[PDB]
Amino acid sequence: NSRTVLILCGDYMEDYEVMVPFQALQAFGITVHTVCPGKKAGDSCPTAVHDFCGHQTYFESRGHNFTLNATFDEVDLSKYDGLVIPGGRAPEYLALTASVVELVKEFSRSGKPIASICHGQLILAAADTVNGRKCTAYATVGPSLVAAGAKWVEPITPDVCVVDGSLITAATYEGHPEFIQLFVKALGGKITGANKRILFLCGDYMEDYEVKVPFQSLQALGCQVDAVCPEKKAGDRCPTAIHDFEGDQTYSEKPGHTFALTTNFDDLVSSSYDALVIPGGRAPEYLALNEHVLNIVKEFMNSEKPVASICHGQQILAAAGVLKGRKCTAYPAVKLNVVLGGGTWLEPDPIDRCFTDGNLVTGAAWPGHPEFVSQLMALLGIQVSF
Amino acid sequence: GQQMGRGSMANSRTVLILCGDYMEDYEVMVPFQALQAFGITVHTVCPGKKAGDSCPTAVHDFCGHQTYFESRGHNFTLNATFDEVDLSKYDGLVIPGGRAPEYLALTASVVELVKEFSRSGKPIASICHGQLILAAADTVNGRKCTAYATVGPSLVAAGAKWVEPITPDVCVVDGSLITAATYEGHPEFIQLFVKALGGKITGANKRILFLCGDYMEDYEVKVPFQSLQALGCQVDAVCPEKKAGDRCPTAIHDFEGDQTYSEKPGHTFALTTNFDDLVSSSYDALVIPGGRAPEYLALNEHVLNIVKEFMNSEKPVASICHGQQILAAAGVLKGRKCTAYPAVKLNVVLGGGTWLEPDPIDRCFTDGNLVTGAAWPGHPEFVSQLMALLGIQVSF
Amino acid sequence: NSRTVLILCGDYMEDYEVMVPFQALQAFGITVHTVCPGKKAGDSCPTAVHDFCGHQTYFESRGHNFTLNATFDEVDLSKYDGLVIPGGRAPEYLALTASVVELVKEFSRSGKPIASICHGQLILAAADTVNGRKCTAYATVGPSLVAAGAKWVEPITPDVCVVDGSLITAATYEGHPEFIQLFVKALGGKITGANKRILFLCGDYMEDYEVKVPFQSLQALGCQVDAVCPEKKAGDRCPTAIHDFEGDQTYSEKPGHTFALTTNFDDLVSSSYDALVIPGGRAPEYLALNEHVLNIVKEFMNSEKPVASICHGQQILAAAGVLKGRKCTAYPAVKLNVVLGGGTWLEPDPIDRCFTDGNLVTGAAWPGHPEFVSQLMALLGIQVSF
Repeated sequence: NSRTVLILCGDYMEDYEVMVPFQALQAFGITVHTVCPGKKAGDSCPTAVHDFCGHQTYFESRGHNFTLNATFDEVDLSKYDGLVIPGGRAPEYLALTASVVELVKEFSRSGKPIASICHGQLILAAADTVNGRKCTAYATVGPSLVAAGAKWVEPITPDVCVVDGSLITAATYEGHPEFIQLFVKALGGKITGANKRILFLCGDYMEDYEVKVPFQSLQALGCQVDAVCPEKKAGDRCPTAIHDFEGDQTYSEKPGHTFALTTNFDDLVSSSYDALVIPGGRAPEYLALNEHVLNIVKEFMNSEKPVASICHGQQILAAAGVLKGRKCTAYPAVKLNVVLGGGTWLEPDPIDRCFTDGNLVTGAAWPGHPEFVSQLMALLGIQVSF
Repeated sequence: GQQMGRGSMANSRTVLILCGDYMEDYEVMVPFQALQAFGITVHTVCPGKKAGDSCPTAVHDFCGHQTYFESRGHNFTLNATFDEVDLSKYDGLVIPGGRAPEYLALTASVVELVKEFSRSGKPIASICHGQLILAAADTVNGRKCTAYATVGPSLVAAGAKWVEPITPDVCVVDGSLITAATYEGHPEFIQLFVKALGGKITGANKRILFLCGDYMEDYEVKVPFQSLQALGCQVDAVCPEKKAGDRCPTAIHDFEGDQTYSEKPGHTFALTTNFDDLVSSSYDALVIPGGRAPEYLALNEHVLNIVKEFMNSEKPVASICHGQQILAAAGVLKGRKCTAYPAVKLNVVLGGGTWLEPDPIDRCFTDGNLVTGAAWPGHPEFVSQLMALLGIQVSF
Repeated sequence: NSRTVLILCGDYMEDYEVMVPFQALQAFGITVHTVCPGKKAGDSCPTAVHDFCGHQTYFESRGHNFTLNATFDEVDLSKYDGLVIPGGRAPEYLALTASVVELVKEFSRSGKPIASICHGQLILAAADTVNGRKCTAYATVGPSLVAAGAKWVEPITPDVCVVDGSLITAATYEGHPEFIQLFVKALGGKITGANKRILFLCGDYMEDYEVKVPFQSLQALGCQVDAVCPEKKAGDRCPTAIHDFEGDQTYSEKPGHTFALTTNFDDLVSSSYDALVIPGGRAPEYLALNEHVLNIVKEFMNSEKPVASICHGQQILAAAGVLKGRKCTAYPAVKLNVVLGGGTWLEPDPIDRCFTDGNLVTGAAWPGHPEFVSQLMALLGIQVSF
C-alpha cells in the first residue's frame, strides 16, 4: 500500500520542477527523499526560475533555496520504487558526475519507473539508458537523446508528455499534471474521485510556490482547475513573488515565474465550482478589499463547499467575516487577522502543519503543501490507492 | 553618532522609532533624519537587536501592477538597544511601514511597548502598514485613523473610526495619534508630529528648487526634499528634458565591504515642474542631490546657468556628495570652502575650491551662502545648515 | 621580443574595460599583470556592467568577479613597458589613493605608453600628467581633464580614440578595437595578415565575455567582424548572460551587456567569410536546432576554413554532425555533446587551455580566451611582432 521515491537534485535545477513533484507526491501519500552528489541531508541547493520574456530562449533568476532531506552517499537504491529527475541547469553537470551516471544506470536496469522532465533527460543520455526508448524532453535536448538511440518525440506544445513502459518524460513544467499522473500510475497508483472543478483566487505577487504547487497537484489528480484575478481575463498573467527564509527576522522577496490566468473574473459562476483555493503572498492583502472577491468567498463558505487557504490567503477569509467561531491556522503574522476575524488560532509548529475545520482547510506557508493538498483531497473525496 | 541624551534639554525632544527587518526604507530614514535636522534626538530599536546591528529595508514602489513591488533598500543601522529602552524618557514614537509591522505586531515585547506608550498619551505617528501594530496592541478603539488601504479591515475590526485614504498623501490626526497612508504623506505626517511635540515652525514661506537627474541617490533626493516640505516650504524638482510628473529612476548607494559603494535600484522619483517653464530667480534656494546624476548634469548648459545665477546673487545653495560636480564645473567653487563625497575632492580642488575634510562623514559645512555635505548620512546637518541660512526655525 | 603590461584595477571597474584588454593583449603574446591597491595576487575585485537603456545616463549591474594575478605592494615599475587603466566607478576612488597617483606619476615621467579608457582618465587628472596633452575620455570626464590643462577632444561617438605620443585614450568600450590597436603600436608591435573577414554566430543569452572578448580582440587586430542571429537584422541586439563561478556546483547566471548585431542573418552568404566563431552561454542549445545555422557550420567545415568554438558553442558543431572523428575540448558538461556527436574529447585541464585540430579551434570557457584567440590567429596567418 505505499511507495518511496528518490529525487535526483542539483544546483540550479528548475525550482518548479523539483518542488511540484516533491510536494504533490507527498500529498498523495508517498515518501520522498531528495539528494544531491557531494551534499548531505539538510544542505541546500540554489534553484533557477526559468521563464519567458519574449526573447528567443528562457531567462533565468534565483528561486527558493531547496533543502535536501537525504544523503546521496548513503542512498540504498533497492529501497526506492521510483526516481524523479528535475530539469533546469543541474542535469547538464549531473550528467557528467560519475556517481550520478552509476545511480541512474542501476536504477534503469531494475525496470522501476523513472520520470524525467525538461533538461533532466541529459542524465539519461549520459547513462546510455534511452536506446530504443520513446521519450520527449525540452526541445534543445532532442539531438543528444537522438544520438543516444532514443525514439525522439518532438514536443509540439510545451505540455507534451510521453510514457514508454517504465520511462515517463515531459518537456517543461507546463506538462507537470500529466507527467506526475503518469508517474503515479507507473507506481501502481489508481486515482479515484478527481471529477472536481476548483477555482483559484489569484492576484499580483501571490507567492510563487503557493499558487503553482496546489494548482498543478490538483491537476495531476485529474481536477479541472481554474485561476481568476479581478480586472484580468483568460490568458492574462500575474507576476508572482518568491518568499524565502534567509536568516532575517522575516522573509525575503524576489520575482518568481509569471502565472497564466485561465478564466474571466466577471464571467465566473461560483455555483459551477466544487472548491476554492487561496494562495498566499502579497496578493491577499489587496484582494481582501475587492467586494466581488469577498462575495465569492461568502458563497462557498455558506454553501459548505471545501475552501483551502494558505499563509496570507486567510486575510481574505478574515475580511469576508467567514472566520467567526471557526478554527484555523495561517502565516504566523496573520494570526492578527484570524483573531480579529473572530477565529480560533491553531499553532503552525512546525510550519508545515495544516488543519481541517469542517469544510475549511488552512496551512501556514509553502512548506505545508503536502498536508494542505492531502487534507483538501480528503474533503473532495479524492484518493490515490496503491 | 548623536549626543544621545540631548533631547532632554527643555528646548528639545527625544523620539523613538520602532524598527524591524524590511520596514520601508523611506519610512524609517525620512523621519529619522528630518527630526534630527529639526533639533530632535532620535533613537532606533529593533526587537532582538542591539545598538550597532542593522536591519534590511524594503523599497516599495508601484510599477503598473495591482499592488506595489519590492526590492532591497539601504541597510539601516540601529543606534539603540531594544531591551534597554526606558519608555518614560521618550516624548514621541514613530512607526514605519513596509513588511516589518506584520511580524512586529506578533512580537509580544513590541505589543507591550506600544500599549505602554499608548496609555501615556504622548504622540504616536504611524505610517502605511505600521498601523497593524496599533491594531494588535488594541489601542485604536473609537480613534480616528488612516493607513495603507490594506490595513483597513484590521483597523475596523479593532474598532477604529477608519478613514479610507482617497489619495496616497492623506493624513489623519486624532489627539496625539497621527497616521499616514504612504510616504507620499511624509511632509504633513512629519509636520503634524512636530506640532504634537510642541514644535513651532517659523520662516518657512520659501520656494526651493532641486536639480534632479537619472540615477541620483535615492536618500539624497527624497530626504532633503520631504524634510523641507514638512517645514511648509514649496519645494520643486526639475530634470532637463523632463516635465511635471515624469519620473527619474534613482540609485541606492551603500557600503558593503568593498573599496567603494555598491549600487542597486532605489524608488522612482516624480519631478514637479517643467524644466523649460521654470523661472529660477523666483526660488529662494537651490538643492543638489548626489549619486550619478551630477556627472552628466554638470555638462548641461541650462543646469550650469542656474547654478551661476544662484551663486551670483548669493542665494542659499546646498549640495551633497556628488552634487558638487555641478558646482565645480560651473566654475563657482573658485576660492570657496566645501566638502563633498571623498572622491569628489578631485573636482573641488580642480575647481579652485578649498577642501573641508568630511570627518566624520555626517558633517556638513557652510561657507557664506554655500552648504555642502559628503553623503546621505550627513542629511541632519545638511538640512539644518540650509534652514539656518533660509531663516527657518523649529522651536520647542 | 615580448612585452609586459600592467593593468591598474579597482572595485567596480567596468567589466568589459578590464577583461577585453586583459585577454586580447595576452592573446597577442604580451605578459599582463593586474593589480589593485590593498589587494594581493589571487584576491578578487567586483566589476560593474555599464550599459544603456534609454535613461539619460548608463545603468549599472554586477559583472564577473575579476581575480587579480599580481600584488600591488610588490610592483617594480621598471619591469613594465606599458600601463592600462579601465573605466567604470573604480577610477574615482583610485584617483584619491595616494599610492595609485604616485605609481601613475612615476610611470608617466618615464614616457612609456599609457592607455586609459572612459573614467580611467580621472586618475590622470589627479596625477596631473595631462597638461598640454590631447585626450578624450567619457564625456563627463571632460571638465576634470580641461581643468588639469588637457587639450580635450569631446567624443562625438562612443568609439572615439585619441593618441598623443605615449598617451592613448578612449571614451567607452565601443572604442576597444582602435584603443587596443593603438596601444599595441605604441609598444612597438606590428600586426600582419589581419585582413580577414570573420562571422560570429550569436544568440540570445550567449555568454557576455565569450562574445565580446573574441569579437573585439579580432577587431583590434584589424579583422572585419560581423555578428548575426536568426530572425534578427543589423542593429538588433541580443541580451547576454554572465556566468561566473561563485562556489556552487555549477556557474551562476546574471544579465550581461546587450550586444549589437552588425548584419542581417537572412541575407548572409557564408562563403564571403574567412572564418567562423561561436561564443558559449545559453544561445548554442537553441541555435543548434536552427537549420540555416547548421548549414552555415557545414559550409565552413566542408570548405576547411578556420572555425573557433568556445564552451557551449560546441553544441552547435555537434548537432551539425561535424565533430565526427574530430578532436576538441568544450565546457566540461559539453563533453556529453562532443562524445555523442562522434568527437574525441580533449580534457581542458587547466581550464584556460585551448586546442587546434586542423581547421578547428576549441576552448572550454572564457578563462581560455588568450589561447582561443591566439590559435585562431595562427590559422588565419595573423601575427603580432615586436
